[PDB]
Amino acid sequence: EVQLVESGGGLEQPGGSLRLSCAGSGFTFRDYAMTWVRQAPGKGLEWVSSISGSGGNTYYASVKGRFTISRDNSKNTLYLQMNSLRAEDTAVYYCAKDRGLDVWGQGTTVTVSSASTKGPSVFPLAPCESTAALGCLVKDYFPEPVTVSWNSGALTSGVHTFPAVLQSSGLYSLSSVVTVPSSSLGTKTYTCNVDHKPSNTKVDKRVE
Amino acid sequence: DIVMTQSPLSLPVTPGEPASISCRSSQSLLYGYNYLDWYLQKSGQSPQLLIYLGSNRASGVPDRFSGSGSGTDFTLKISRVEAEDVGFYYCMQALQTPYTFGQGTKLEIKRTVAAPSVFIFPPSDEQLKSGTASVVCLLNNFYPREAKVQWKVDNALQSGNSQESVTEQDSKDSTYSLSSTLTLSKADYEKHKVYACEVTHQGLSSPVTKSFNRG
Repeated sequence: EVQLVESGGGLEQPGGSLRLSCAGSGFTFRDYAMTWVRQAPGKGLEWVSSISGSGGNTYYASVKGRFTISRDNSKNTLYLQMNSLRAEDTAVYYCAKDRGLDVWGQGTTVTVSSASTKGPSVFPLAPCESTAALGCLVKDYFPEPVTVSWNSGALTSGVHTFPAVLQSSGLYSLSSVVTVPSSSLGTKTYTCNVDHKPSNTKVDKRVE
Repeated sequence: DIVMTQSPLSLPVTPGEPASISCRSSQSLLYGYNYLDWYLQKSGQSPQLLIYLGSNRASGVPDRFSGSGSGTDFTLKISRVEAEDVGFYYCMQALQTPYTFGQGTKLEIKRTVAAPSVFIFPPSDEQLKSGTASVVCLLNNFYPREAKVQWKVDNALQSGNSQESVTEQDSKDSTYSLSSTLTLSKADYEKHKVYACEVTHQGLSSPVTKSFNRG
């Protein structure tokens, strides 16, 4: 099971710095070139950097003297030191196994902004005939992303977690909803599990 | 850098029909070794390898996808499209640093007309306490994507005080869903009684209204 797990994304002001890590499992890490690809909100894919198997050779896009790619084979970990951050650096950054890009990490989000971290408020959405809807409104947070599951991941059918919208305030809001049989409404539990890592905010809200 | 020109930019397809996507590079990528890959990215997921080195399929990619081409001209074909194929497809040259990608092709699935189910949510007491009222309308599982939401407050038509978000096309049933939030101050919320969301959609013979009454 080849796997890349990323972390180290988050929010920083322009001119600040961030460190990304990407941990490999289930292959010989040392044998492979490794690559960073980024995708800016609502844009396509853009190559950032590569490093050879030994870390002997490095390659860079606009990032030239701001970013440093490195690897520590002893931990099976790839790195992207990101200094002198700019607005255009805002993106989801993926790790990928190279010399196609056959295995990709899950991504880690990097936001560069004047704005500060704010954790969301979570509010229930509930009716004031065969199918009913319920939801959670996840309001006023920054930056992206937030994660929403239902019933700790046991409810996936009929769930829709909508794209967040930027409010005029400069904070995001999103809703997550599920439709369910009306007949179950008295006896079953529906709980939204919200996570906003940048603010270390987690909430489990049973919606009645 | 090598410019990767990809077309079409949008690709509406009904399941069971074929689809083709072309990629044209500004320099030859034949190093029989053409350094051109094909990637797919489904909503909310990482990119995944479909084809590498022009024509070679990635581990679990099925028969119905193929890559062909040489030099500057490449084609991803899908011989029979499925609903789960919805997403964005990108070509990419790995001949030379900087790796460069096409603009991406959005594959959209065509299906039959489906009327939304519509639901309105009042603001929570929890929310009301802090001085704001979000009222939410949901249009669940509709096709096609064009839809009109009209908010009404004591029968006055609202504009400028709502926002809408739309899901990406579902990979099971090929529908969309939409959420619209009307934002009012608590003070305004408490002035009015009747809150309504009126929905117009192709699948609906006449607009559907859902409403509640603040008390």
